[PDB]
Amino acid sequence: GLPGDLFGLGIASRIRTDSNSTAKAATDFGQMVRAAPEAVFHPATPADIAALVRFSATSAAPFPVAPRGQGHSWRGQALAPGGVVVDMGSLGRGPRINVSAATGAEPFVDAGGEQLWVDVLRATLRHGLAPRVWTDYLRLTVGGTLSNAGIGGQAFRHGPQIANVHELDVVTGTGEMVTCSMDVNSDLFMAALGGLGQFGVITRARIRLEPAPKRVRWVRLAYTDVATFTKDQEFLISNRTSQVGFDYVEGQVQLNRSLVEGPKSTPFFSGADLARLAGLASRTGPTAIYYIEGAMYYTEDTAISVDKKMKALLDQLSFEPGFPFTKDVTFVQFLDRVREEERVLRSAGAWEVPHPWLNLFVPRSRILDFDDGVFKALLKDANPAGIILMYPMNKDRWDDRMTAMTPATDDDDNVFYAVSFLWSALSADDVPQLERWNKAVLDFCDRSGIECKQYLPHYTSQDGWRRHFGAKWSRIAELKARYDPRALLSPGQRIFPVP
Ligand SMILES: *Cc1cc2c(cc1C)nc1c(=O)[nH]c(=O)nc-1n2C[C@H](O)[C@H](O)[C@H](O)COP(=O)(O)OP(=O)(O)OC[C@H]1O[C@@H](n2cnc3c(N)ncnc32)[C@H](O)[C@@H]1O
Ligand SMILES: O=C(Nc1cc(Cl)cc(OC(F)(F)F)c1)Nc1ccccc1CCO
Repeated sequence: GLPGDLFGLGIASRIRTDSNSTAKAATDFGQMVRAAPEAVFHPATPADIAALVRFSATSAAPFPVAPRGQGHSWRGQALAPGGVVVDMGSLGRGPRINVSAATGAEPFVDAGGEQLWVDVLRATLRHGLAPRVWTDYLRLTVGGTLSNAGIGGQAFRHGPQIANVHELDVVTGTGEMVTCSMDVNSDLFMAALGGLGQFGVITRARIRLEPAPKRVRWVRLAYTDVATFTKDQEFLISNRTSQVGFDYVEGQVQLNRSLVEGPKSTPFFSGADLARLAGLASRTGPTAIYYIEGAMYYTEDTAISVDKKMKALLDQLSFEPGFPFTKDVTFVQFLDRVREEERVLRSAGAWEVPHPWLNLFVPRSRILDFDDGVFKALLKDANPAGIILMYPMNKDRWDDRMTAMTPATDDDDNVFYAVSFLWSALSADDVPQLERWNKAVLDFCDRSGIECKQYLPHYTSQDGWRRHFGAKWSRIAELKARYDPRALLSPGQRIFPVP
């Protein structure tokens, strides 16, 4: 398949063509798409990626090039059949994380694009520092999350991970190594952020830092009414200047059957907790439970002072009386909380299963209409494995000049919701039902005039991508022709056909 001259290059020592090597880059976390590449490239340095890209770009027979972080995508975005998958991890040979915390200067962290957020955290904490915004799962690459947005519970305050980047090193689709920021090569900087790897491979990111907390007072608050749940979530993300508030705000939608027929205990809830919650979800018939998940960061504060601060906050809210659930953990334990969920799922053989996940950004004015059609009609009697997340964010913390898409509204509403359908197929036979629900959610939004944006979008037609990028589409097409003229990069995204 690949050109013969590729195996004569200085970088050919980093090309792995064996069946066991290519099999490791043939599937992703979704476990639904199988597309083996011709080879896996294990670069020692970012200049090796530049050399591979340049060779393909100047070749008589250009081949697709796809970087692979942790393969934590589910629609074949990191797959390169007929081409080369770049195992980004190989760049992590030696020291790839540098913390700059010199007195009388703004602190930052330079991290390789291949570096895991868990490893960035470990390095910065040694200096009493940490990035401000986190994904829920830390075993994701810097380059992988920055090519999307990187959303989580702190984004309402500081914006997504793409709003917390000073600069990037990018290997373009021509093989050119470019350093970019708001002040130098700003077109590539804005394009790469949420750019789905279309304009180049991120090899370095300079990440914004803030003083690190030591501990976290972590709460889950139960609601039986979607209107009260959303008013409280919006209140929690709308008083950012007040000293009485959460550093992290998320939420969860638990369908009636998921509680009643669910596990005996979870890493957060005991047996007695789940028993009371099952009782609450069935007091006047079957209802879904909506949880607000809040986290309050602290450093040297005493246990009794934290109790008083949390009480002052909870005293403002309208959750079901007697239903606050509380944990007190280290900052690392809070940020790495999903690692414990993964451990439990892997023991049960419920982790390495298909994940036909769907992530939507829903306008706040339509959130109750969305709830009615999706949770109260479509899924009222459903019992999917996995979870459903729901929480609001602030548009004023997102830079709309970056590629990443958020919902557009006629009244410029600052609030939008992230609704994440993280349902798993315990058996590969459960996939068609989950995909039918995914399509039913999207069809419902279409019929109702609810103009959503998919987060981690996946379309197989240019009509889908033009609708997704909207006003930015023409600018995106222009930047693509400039930075990846041969459309070599991350073709698994399926945005651009090969010219
Ligand atoms: C599996 C998963 C994903 C996930 C999550 C929890 C789990 C269990 N929680 C998330 C969260 O709380 N917030 C959020 O914003 N995203 C969350 N995700 C999704 C995840 O961020 C993305 O899927 C992202 O792509 C990171 O994954 P990863 O490092 O594993 O990258 P990949 O799957 O291999 O590649 C995805 C696409 O990006 C391109 N890519 C990869 N690395 C680069 C670099 N360095 N530069 C440019 N493009 C890059 C791939 O080619 C592919 O198209
Ligand atoms: O995967 C996410 N969170 C998450 C949180 C928990 Cl407690 C468990 C979990 O399930 C599983 F199976 F253990 F991994 C996942 N989030 C996510 C995913 C994709 C895009 C955006 C997001 C941010 C939405 O908050």
